Amino acid sequence: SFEYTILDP
Amino acid sequence: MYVKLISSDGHEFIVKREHALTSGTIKAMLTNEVNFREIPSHVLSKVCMYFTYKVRYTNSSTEIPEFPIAPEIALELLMAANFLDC
Amino acid sequence: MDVFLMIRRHKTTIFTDAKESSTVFELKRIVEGILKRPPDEQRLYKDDQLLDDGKTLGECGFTSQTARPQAPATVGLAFRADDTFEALCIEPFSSPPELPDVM
Amino acid sequence: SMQAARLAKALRELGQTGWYWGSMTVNEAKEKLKEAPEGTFLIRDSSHSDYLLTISVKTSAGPTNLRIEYQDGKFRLDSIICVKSALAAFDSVVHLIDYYVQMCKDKVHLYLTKPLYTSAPSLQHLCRLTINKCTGAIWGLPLPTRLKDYLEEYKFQV
Repeated sequence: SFEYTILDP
Repeated sequence: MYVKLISSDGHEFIVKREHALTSGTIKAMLTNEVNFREIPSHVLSKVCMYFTYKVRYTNSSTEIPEFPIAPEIALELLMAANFLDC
Repeated sequence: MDVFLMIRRHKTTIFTDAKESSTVFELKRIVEGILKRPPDEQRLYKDDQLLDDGKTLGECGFTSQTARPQAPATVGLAFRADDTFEALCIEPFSSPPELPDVM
Repeated sequence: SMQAARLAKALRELGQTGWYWGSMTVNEAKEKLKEAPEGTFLIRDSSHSDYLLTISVKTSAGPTNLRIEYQDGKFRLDSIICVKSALAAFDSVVHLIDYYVQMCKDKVHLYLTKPLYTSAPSLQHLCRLTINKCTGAIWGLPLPTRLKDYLEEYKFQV
């Protein structure tokens, strides 16, 4: 959610 | 309240009882004085350092620091830690 | 914050802790309950410098950021026999062997 | 070896690490990493149904969380839908963490340094970590085979 990260270029 | 741990080369290490009770082997052989015919002083001193490190950071909410182990001692320390079960 | 020390004399070594705001005299009282020697017969050293009973452990150089459990600070101890004080003698620990080829 | 056995071996090592915090919540991890140095990480159960584990890591901008996906018997970091989904995957989740820690040994992209232990681990396990950082040849070590068996159950450096 708000405190989560995904890996992106 | 205190116990005496004697290394193989004759060095006497005086530790707190509850700190030495970190090792199940020391607890098993308990008194007030225990000899170690196969653990030299430079290894038994580090083991006592681990005892204080273990008791201090058992249930504390502060971040646990790394326990430094030089590679020159890791092999001997691994054999002593397995013999002491800690 | 506590200070973690190694009180060493000859081949004896005492693992004990004290608060940084505690005095050297109270540290000698800790040695008294272990080695059965009153503080008047004790001389505590940091390396070669003698420590005064009034000064706090912080004033002697034993800060909490250095005398940690995983690496305690060493304090030399000398006893008084008969008339005079003995010289501070600390027997060194053993030495590790040569590492195997893989390391 | 079928996938279920492979996953079980991966989960047993997770319990041998000492930085597995179980059912830790998102905000509980925020407090344990609020003042930690940059790169400090831990692994915990994911409160999401589609994920098993989650990495909580402290960055320069504050603590964050990154879930770990388990698909086709391989662990991998959560990333975009197939845009960058062919990436580093391992049968062991500890291997996955150790892989990224060693990658940032030089000096968005994940930056891991030292783990946040739950409690002080055993002195035996602490020696194993120091030994694993020096050599990987257990046969060339002067140890009884009882300890050589111990060193094989955990061959990682973190």
